[PDB]
Amino acid sequence: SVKEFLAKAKEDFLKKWENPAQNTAHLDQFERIKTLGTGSFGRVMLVKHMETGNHYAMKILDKQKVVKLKQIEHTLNEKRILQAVNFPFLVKLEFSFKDNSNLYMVMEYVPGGEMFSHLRRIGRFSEPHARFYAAQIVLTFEYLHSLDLIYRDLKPENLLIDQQGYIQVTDFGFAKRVKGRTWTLCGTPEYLAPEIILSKGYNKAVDWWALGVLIYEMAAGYPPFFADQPIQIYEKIVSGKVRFPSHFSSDLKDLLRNLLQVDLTKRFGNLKNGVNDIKNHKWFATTDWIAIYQRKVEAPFIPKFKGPGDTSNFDDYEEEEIRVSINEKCGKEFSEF
Amino acid sequence: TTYADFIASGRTGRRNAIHD
Ligand SMILES: O=S(=O)(NC[C@@H]1C[C@@H](OCc2ccc(Cl)cc2)CN1)c1cccc2cnccc12
Repeated sequence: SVKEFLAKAKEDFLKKWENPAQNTAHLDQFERIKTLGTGSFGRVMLVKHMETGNHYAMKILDKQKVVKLKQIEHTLNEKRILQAVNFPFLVKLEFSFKDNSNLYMVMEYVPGGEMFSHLRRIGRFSEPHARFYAAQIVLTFEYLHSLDLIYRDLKPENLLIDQQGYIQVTDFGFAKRVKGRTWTLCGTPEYLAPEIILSKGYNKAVDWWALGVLIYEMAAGYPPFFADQPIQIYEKIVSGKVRFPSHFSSDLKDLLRNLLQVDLTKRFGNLKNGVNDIKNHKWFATTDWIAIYQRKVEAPFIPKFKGPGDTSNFDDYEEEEIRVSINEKCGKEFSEF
Repeated sequence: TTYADFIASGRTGRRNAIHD
């Protein structure tokens, strides 16, 4: 039973949420290998844990940059939520700690690369291929939303393909535990629901709108609303006229009209029947929800794996020395990390 | 084509997060 599985998941989550793991490793326990990704106030590196020989992805956030960008609370959210969750399609946090300069979150290394990379290269995914990925997101959001979590940054750049061809969601930087409404303007322009753009209070329905954007992008090869500059993107989103490629199936277009729905009383995911409106839609009729969860479905695409620690499925980024100051920076701000 | 318009756009690379 789903309700029973979700109630026990909540019990597990709540214990960790109320008593977060803290200071479970140290920087000197890892060898830093290569940069896998970069952001505004940090980077993620491939590292090897010397005691086990396991490879991990280490997210290193500069405390001073976090503060400058007013992402303190968001970063505390990210670590507190990530250490508490447990789901097959969420990248697992293994360790966290901090030093004088930086915050560190050490996570499972997912060697197949970002969905983004494969999607751009290949161009688009077939509807069955897209449906396979989409089902995993639907179940992940079912899980997260049940814990009163909104994710708030669904995009192909945050979805990693594992050695079995299944998705792992990463980056909980905008994730938040909220009952009822919140107001922060955040996300990625192409994926923002109209409520967010219009500065209304919003809720978990913004994740379901974002799923619509992801499915469209996977199946079309480009998102439903794009332009050279974000303001032009926002104009397109708030007008809400979506045009579908002629190759989209009838079922696909109907699902997307119900996800990309400006009207919150009509948006799938947000109605009295909840996620079951999505799970029971015609486009998902061939999806065995149980088998997806269990990883028993054969994946449409399996990534090339050259060995442990291989980064061939990732782009190259400029490397920069990790500096640890001899003075503690921003101690009070990150006390609970 | 819409594909052509996308590929010619400045938003085919990794898209950064926005916040207020
Ligand atoms: O950094 S990754 O390579 N891929 C996801 C990121 C997100 C988005 O960039 C924004 C970003 C990047 C780094 C940081 Cl600190 C902030 C924002 C697209 N690249 C990555 C992150 C976390 C865990 C990983 C596990 N295995 C492989 C790659 C991983």
